[PDB]
Amino acid sequence: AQARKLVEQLKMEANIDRIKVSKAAADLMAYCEAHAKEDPLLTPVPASENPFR
Amino acid sequence: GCTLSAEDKAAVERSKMIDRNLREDGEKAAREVKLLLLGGKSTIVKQMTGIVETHFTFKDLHFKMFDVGAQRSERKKWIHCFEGVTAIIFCNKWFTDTSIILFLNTKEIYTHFTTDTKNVQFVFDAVTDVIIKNNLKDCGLF
Amino acid sequence: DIIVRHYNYTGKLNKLTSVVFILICCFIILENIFVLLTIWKTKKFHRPMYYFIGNLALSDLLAGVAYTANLLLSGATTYKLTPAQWFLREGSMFVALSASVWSLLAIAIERYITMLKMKLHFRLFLLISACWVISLILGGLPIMGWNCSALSSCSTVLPLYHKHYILFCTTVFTLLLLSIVILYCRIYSLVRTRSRRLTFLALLKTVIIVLSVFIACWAPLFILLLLDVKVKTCDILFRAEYFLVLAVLNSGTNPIIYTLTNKEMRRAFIR
Amino acid sequence: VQLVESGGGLVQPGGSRKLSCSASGFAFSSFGMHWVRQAPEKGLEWVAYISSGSGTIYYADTVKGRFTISRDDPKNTLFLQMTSLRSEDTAMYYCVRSIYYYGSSPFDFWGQGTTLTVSSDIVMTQATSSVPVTPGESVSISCRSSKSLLHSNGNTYLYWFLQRPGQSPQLLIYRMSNLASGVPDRFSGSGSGTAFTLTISRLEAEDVGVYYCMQHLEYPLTFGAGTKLEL
Amino acid sequence: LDQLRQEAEQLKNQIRDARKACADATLSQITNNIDPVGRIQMRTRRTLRGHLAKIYAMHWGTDSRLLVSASQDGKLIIWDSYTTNKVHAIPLRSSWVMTCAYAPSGNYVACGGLDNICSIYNLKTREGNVRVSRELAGHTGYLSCCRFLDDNQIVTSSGDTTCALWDIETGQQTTTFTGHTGDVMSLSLAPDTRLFVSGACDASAKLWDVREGMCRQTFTGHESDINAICFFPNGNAFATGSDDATCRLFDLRADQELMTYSHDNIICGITSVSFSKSGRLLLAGYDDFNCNVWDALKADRAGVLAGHDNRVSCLGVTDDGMAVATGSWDSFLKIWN
Ligand SMILES: CCCCCCCCCCCCC/C=C/[C@@H](O)[C@@H](N)COP(=O)(O)O
Repeated sequence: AQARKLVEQLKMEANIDRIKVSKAAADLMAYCEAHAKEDPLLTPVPASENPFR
Repeated sequence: GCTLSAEDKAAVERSKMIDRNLREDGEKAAREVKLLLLGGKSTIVKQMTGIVETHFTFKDLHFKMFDVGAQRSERKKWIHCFEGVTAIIFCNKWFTDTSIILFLNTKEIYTHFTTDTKNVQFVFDAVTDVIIKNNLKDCGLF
Repeated sequence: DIIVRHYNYTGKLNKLTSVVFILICCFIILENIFVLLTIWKTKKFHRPMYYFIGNLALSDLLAGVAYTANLLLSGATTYKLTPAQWFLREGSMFVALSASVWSLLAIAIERYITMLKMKLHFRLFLLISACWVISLILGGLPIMGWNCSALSSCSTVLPLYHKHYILFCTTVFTLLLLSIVILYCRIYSLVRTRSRRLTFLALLKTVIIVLSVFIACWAPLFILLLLDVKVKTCDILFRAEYFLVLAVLNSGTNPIIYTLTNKEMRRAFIR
Repeated sequence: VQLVESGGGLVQPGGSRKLSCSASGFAFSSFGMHWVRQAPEKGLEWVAYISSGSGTIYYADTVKGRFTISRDDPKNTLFLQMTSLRSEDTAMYYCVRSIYYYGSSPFDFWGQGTTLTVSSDIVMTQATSSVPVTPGESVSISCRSSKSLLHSNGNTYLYWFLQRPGQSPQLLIYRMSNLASGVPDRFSGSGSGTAFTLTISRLEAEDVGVYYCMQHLEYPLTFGAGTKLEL
Repeated sequence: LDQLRQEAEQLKNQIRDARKACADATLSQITNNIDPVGRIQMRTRRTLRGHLAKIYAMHWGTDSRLLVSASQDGKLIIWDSYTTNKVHAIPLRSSWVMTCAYAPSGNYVACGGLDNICSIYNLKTREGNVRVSRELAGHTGYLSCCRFLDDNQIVTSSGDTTCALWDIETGQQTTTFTGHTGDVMSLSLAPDTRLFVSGACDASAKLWDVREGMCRQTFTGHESDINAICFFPNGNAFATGSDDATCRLFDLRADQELMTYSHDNIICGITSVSFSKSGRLLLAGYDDFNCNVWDALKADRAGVLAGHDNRVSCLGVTDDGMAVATGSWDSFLKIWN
């Protein structure tokens, strides 16, 4: 029965250690800012080292 | 390129040969025209799992006909990939401008009636027509 | 020194209309820059044909600006300075007119090739540069050895100039006219046959118009120049003020006859 | 993959002769070819080059004009023409397969060669002539470059080959850093500009012969004296 | 089944109540404290020419120097972007191709489309020329997307409304995935190659695991087809491009979607999306002929890759993230730095 499968899926989804939205938000922002020093299309580089000029 | 090294010349020559082959391939490609058969298609399929791609000729012009005679549902990537067709033979966001030739017994629609070699001749005429206007749209002459 | 003596030999030696003609030229410039800006800002109009249209607009703009400069240069000092300015004016007019005519015929060539029944499913820069270079060369010929020790062969409309290169240029202009008319009638024949035989057009209601405005804008000068070819005998040959302007007024209709026939150009021009 | 040479023999002084090569087992069209020479008692010496497409042909400074090279793709065949043979032409002659796109391995398949008997440039210097070795012992060889073969992009066109007794040379290292296919791991070697060193780890067996270092940075392609090992 | 439906509604209410206790705001509501990128200017650095039809997909090699792309002229091209050199050219089995993949080792490329077969080609062979290595058959509807897992496993999805995990040497399906009422359009390979996200023409997407053959979650909220999907290389997000004139970003642990990107001039759908190597420049193609370089943390600013005169099908960035390629219906690959 599709209803039984839906019940099982929703029970499995409920039985998950849900986090606060701010947790994943700060995680994403910290990942972005931690590697923010290396983004090539936002951090300038001398044009000699540029293989596409 | 006098600044290059010995092997860059060989790489450049290889890339240029690839370019030559691509150009010839596309030149021979760009002539063949396209007919989407849907369904007088009974004599059409014989006079000119999945869907059937077929290749034929007529009057020194090379035709490709695609048969989707089992597609009676809504098209998700059939109709998006079918933008590139020059005639839809019959027996949305995409086909509001495609000429629909129609057999019996903007979106211009013809009607023809048919030993019966006309089955082919008819559509051949439409081919020329469905091209000519397009080229006029290029030259501002219409 | 030849200026005064030849002008007396012809009797030509002895400004609101100039202002009006300057305004006309400025109007022509405004229309042509309107067309050029319109075909600059549409990302769908970067096929070679619109580049040909831009070439025509630029040629007509050059002709208009050069003739405006000629109008501003009017004065007594036209018989008080070195013939260099006279030759410059002459050559500028010849190069501008020839460039415009050859651009028109090049556009006709493009249209006739693209839809000919062999391309019915490179030459760009070749043709534009060929037209420009041929026009510039023809414009520079007189100061290379073709000019009047030939007081008999000196002309009337331009008194310090010879009398066969005029026949040459009239011949080439007539040739180009016939070429254009043949190309367009042949396109009409092709479309008419190939779209009528199949029993499923309103073409010529524009084609002849492109010819029409051309003829009325080109004949009146092309007649008077022929009337040039009897010292100080034909008095009408000294009133060109209202004649040559018609020729440069030919630049005033190309921003209409070549754009205002298709819906896309209309939409782009309006907004 | 097979290349078979032919057209070798003995010739009286004065005249001309021919060499040929037949290929089988690969797409012959996407490869350029080299002809290479070897003296009866000495090292190697490059002869000539023909390019994939036929638009480029290179000869050597020592016999230019006397030779020529050609290829025939319809039949997958390679040809060499030589004229006015002098005493300094008696040698073994090999054909080599080569390919150049971004990342390919050139000089990676050698033929079997044929005999021919007759009755400015960068300098590569091989360190020595012979070195005594014992099984299981680490080995090292070095050669020196009279110029900085390294380039502004990172390439360095020096090659390392090996010749076992009675056989053909076998590519070991291309562009002085990269191992070839079908070669054990125990070979290695590195260097810096103008000084390069091949290293062999745990000499086991079938590594007796002569080792060679070549450059490719510009034509002509020059060889060194060679370095043999005994065991 | 009244009791089952009632308990399902109770579980839904429990999920909503748990959602309300943690959901307060979004990224584009708190990340405003970061310095906006402002006006960014990009320019063509090369222009890769040679395709002679509509280009439908491109894909980078892992070295960040080689590129594979496919066009509807039935052709598959591998490029050197540094020197504009063409390295390889593969003529395909038929024209109606839709997807591309590259092998992260560099030895293989796999393509597919309407003919219900996924083809696999070997690059580095001893014969010195490419040949077809495998043809996976068994699907009935058209093939949408394909991404190598390694030299020995692949994953595809098709018009069958199903997905399939395949072993190349055996030639037979080793896992199958069912549960879609509409056609599936694309799917995205995770960085670690252990989870997949697949969107379908039912205004929904689903999360799949290869080793389990059973989905964990389904994502809904759009209004129309889903033509574009990709990841955020941290492995905790994925961005959807729909035909309702909107792009969204979906989170996995939040039980919702993260961001919404839309504008009024977009009266059309999203042809493609893609991410920046660091996570600060989202890229989107449209039917309005632009390529909007959206920002991610601010949902308001933008740049443009102006220079295309037709529809932008596909766009992707390298692994070192120093260049960007776009392929379009104008038939030109454009390299941008
Ligand atoms: C280079 C070949 C030219 C052939 C082209 C044919 C049409 C162009 C002819 C020029 C018509 C303008 C006439 C006036 C020119 C000015 O220098 C006036 N100031 C002359 O004054 P005046 O003393 O004359 O009243």
